[PDB]
Amino acid sequence: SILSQAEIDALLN
Amino acid sequence: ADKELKFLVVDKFSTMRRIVRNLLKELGFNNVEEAEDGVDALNKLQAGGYGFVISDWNMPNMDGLELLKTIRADGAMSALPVLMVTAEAKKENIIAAAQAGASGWVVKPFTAATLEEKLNKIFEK
Repeated sequence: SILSQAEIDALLN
Repeated sequence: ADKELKFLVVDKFSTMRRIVRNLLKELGFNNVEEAEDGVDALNKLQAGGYGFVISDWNMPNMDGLELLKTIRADGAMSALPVLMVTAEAKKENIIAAAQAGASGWVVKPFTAATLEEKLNKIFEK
């Protein structure tokens, strides 16, 4: 499942 | 952050390293070194002096995850910031990296604004 920058942002940034 | 902060840019592609180096320069950071893979990276890091690491995920010899885990277990560099910059974006990997201690993650292709913001973010955190 591909996460968007925004989504990734929610857990790593 | 300390304008003299030493960065290590890890990516198999010199072009990508160039992009990162240029943006760092944009932010006022010129003390930058480069590495082609996790092994070379680790080699330089262990030699001493680094304050920040920017690395790709999938790499020959030693990948970003191993690099990250090795850094996090080191007696001296355990807290060294590690920013992943890669085409990889699968939930599983984001998780594993998160679990393993990654400081941030930027998906390629990224805008200059994106990288710069994430950078600033980590300095914060």
